[PDB]
Amino acid sequence: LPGTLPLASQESAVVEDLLYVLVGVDGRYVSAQPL
Amino acid sequence: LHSQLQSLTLRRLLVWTYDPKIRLKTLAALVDHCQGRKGGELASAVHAYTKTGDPYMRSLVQHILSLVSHPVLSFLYRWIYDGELEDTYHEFFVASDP
Repeated sequence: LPGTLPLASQESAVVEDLLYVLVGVDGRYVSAQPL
Repeated sequence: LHSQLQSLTLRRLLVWTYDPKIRLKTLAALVDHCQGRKGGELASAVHAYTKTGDPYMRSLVQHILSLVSHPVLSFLYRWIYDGELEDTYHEFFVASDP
């Protein structure tokens, strides 16, 4: 629930999510869609 | 890999086990191409894959061939210098008649 979450801290949650997607494995927030 | 579990994580495992996902993909597909072949016919079906095109495989299978083709070159160096073939199982391509 990143909407009810502070601003300066939720950015540190995306950067760990976005650090998986660069590998291929899906993530928590930044997900993939079928081709 | 087990000694470090006491640190490594999933996204860290991918790089550790990225190479043994290939050797375990040639060998796991080398035993299906030669299923019913026995004798020399098997040493001829593990040679059809030697030319994988890439140097990471053309240099793996070309080693298993150097072991599988050792018994074949054992009959040959026996049937050439001594002329005494002996194989209860029919493997050598020279078949005698009692």
